[PDB]
Amino acid sequence: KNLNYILGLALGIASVGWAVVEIDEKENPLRLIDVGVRTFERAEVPKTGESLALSRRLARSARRLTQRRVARLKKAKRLLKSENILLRLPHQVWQLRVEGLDHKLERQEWAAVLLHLIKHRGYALLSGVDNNHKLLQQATYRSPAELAVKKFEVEEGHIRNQQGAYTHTFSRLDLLAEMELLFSRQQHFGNPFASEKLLENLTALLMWQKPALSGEAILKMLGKCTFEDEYKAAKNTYSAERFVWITKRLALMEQPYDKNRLFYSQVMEMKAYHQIRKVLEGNNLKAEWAELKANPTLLDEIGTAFSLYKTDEDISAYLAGKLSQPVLNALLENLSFDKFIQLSLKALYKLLPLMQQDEACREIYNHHFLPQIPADEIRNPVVLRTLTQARKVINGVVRLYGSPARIHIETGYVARFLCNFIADNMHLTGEGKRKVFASNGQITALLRSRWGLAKSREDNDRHHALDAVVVACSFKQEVEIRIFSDNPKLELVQPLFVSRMPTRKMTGQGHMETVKSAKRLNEGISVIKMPLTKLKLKDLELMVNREREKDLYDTLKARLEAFNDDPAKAFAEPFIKKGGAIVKSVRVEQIQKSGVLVREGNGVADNASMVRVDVFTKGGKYFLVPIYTWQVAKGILPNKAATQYKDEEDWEVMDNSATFKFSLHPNDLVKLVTKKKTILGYFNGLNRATGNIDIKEHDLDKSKGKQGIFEGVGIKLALSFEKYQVDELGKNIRLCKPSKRQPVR
Amino acid sequence: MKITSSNFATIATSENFAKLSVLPKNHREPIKGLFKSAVEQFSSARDFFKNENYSKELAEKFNKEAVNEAVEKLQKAIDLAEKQGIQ
DNA sequence: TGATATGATTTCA
DNA sequence: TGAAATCATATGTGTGAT
RNA sequence: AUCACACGUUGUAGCUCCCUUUUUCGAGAAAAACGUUGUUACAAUAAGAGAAAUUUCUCGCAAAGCUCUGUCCCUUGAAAUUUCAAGGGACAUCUUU
Repeated sequence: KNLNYILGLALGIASVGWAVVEIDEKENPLRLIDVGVRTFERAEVPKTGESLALSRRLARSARRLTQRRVARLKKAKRLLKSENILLRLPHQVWQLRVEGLDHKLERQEWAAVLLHLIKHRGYALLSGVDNNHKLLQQATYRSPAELAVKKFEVEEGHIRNQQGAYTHTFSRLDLLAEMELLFSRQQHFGNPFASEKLLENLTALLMWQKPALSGEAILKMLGKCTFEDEYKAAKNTYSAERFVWITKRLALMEQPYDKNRLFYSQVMEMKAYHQIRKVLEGNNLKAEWAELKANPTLLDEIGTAFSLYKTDEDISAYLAGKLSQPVLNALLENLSFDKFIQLSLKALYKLLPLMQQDEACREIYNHHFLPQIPADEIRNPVVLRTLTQARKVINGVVRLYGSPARIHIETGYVARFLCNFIADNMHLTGEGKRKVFASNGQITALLRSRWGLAKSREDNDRHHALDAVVVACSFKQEVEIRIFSDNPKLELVQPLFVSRMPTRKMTGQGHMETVKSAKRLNEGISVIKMPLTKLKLKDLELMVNREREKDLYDTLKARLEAFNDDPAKAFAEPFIKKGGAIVKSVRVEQIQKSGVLVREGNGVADNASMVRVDVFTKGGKYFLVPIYTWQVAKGILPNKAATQYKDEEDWEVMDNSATFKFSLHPNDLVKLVTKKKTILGYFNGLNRATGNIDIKEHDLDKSKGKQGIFEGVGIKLALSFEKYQVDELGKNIRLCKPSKRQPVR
Repeated sequence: MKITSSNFATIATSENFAKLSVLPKNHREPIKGLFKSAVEQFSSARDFFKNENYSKELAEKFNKEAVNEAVEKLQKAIDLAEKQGIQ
């Protein structure tokens, strides 16, 4: 019937266990029904240790910065074309900038220096800024450009910064003064194309910067709250700020004005009110602010006007008679309000006195399956993913066996939140007020060790099932056989199968960030400059100029041998070749037969992540067609398979004589049968060169393959290669059968 | 309807945004993107005064830009939605 | 500070 | 003489406000 | 979460150091191509999509999910082993975005 059981579960950074356990009327656990492990990703960047979303955040910030830089460059080009200046700009714009101070600057030169000013704006970093500003207070250095041509490229020889070294950084105001002085001299030097309107537009372009909006875009729209059905009240009104203040005897009403922010001494900041106070006391308008302090309604209309209108005329018309001319003019110079509270102005009027003296709103105006873990309340990503996989396992177990009786947590602000969520959001079939019971695994695991199963945790994922099986005490041979053995039926319900989370996402990094050259790609090699700081013997033997120019190669050999191959110490001093030139980076060849044509085809970068591989068969053979994220983005379905000793130019192409078997995403179950040995595992990766698949054992046993992965196992002579699939509980293992090659978009 | 500086907040409601969610993917995303962008550029059109790096005359010019361009961004989203079945 | 793509180099049928 | 394992090897970064 | 700055890398171009090749003048250099040190500027800085209309906006390395669309499984039933009805899932190329 509807079996009563204890769920149990064992949270983890990258693995959530579970163990269904039999119980009875007395709630003493019995022989477990079946167990399993749900392994997933670490939910963090494995190298850095930061959050997975942080890389996407930095990449999106870089994309936006590049887009806005090229956008402002296009606006500058539009302005220069409108003034008929742009109509291949000179590259010596620093010397041309210095020449702009004395003697008129020609059309193309002036355009080049103005566009350089637009692209490079300015403002470690601060130390260099202050140093350049202090050195800018001298008669000789009339401008940063003059500081760069007469002082930077004499002692250093390079104007722009290099490998950090922010001593050459300038200021936004310094370059603004450069542009102003250049316009002044050019008008003095009879330059027709130096209009003041151009100066104003270019100064606006140089100084414009998108505000740090942050927040949530949902809150910034004007709702209606459906209660009074008029509109939504502004967040920065007096009533709304009082709303969040009253909720968070009569002596406490004045207290928010008694101090700008509250602390432990007398324990929420009334930010808008104190902001208006500071703006009003900024001028000598103390007399008018005294009356505004008492009135709450006037502050309410000020808040609505500033958080609902943004143009000067709008607030001027909305608050014509409610405020005097000077107080209004001073109000519209430092105030900036946004966002809305969840209630309305009339609703706030009704509810504030009664809250002071949801209940006020009331008096004036599923369970079977655990719901989704709230993503907004939980901020840490790894616990979010762990709770997500935990609830997926919970839903699967409830679906398979019915509603549980009690749910216990072994942990492995987190356990408490999960306990509260399960207690207050899931039906459950317990007895009493102990529906959910988390506990510490240390004492429990010691008591379990008295039963003799300790010192068992290994890198294999089946050990994590013990943390969930221990739910019985918060026998040894039975659980040992059920979990560790791969065939409990022939030894003493089902073997434990680690159900790794299917990573069938079709998006990710298109290519590696290090971009190399594709000019000589048809030889299967790429040429990229690398600094002498990290140039070893092998990269020196891979130098492009080995036989072209011998003298540098031999001296580099001697210098590397002199300092015993340490590249940082060997070339910490400026290397001098024949002719007096300095050497910091040199082109070094690298074997690149596979990659992505990037930078509008100019460069090439290595592939970053395989999203899918299309398994095929052709006359008793087996073929693998790798699909990458950049191919998905480009809408390309490849038909060239992985073949050894040949490059992608000549690969055995799947034709009508080749029958599609299945498409493989990472972490999908596969069965491989060959003469040597058959094995069931998860597809982890395809080697594009050797054509082999690095299928990994489901539990990542260390005795099987390299640290768990059967690397380099081939399929070209496989008797049968089939794709398997499994539920999130490691149950119902079966043979899959795709019918059509689904496109990659 | 016709979006102006004053009535910007009366069309750019959350109700219209939640009513724009039933469009097909190829149309909903370009329209919801022009909707949020118009709100973001408009909701912070006075932030140019919170910083002392911009003069009042200069921050006035950036306020006109952050309003006139955000109204245009909202008009296109509504116009496209009117061309669609959302109207 | 680590998964991931993949290339050279052997070992096997 | 191809197919399969094996072992190596590189992989974007630092600064300052909101 | 958000906005900028400084690099770095790739392509191009200028100057610049050393240089392989083809010749010419006649050891040494003028010319041509390629490699390439340093330096500056420009273009790009994911691969790319969606909707309008020389250009604009949004999305584009993450998480969650079933409101919509899909590839399959699990149950159930109607019609000639097949097409379909309904419900429940795993996922996503689908939604928050």
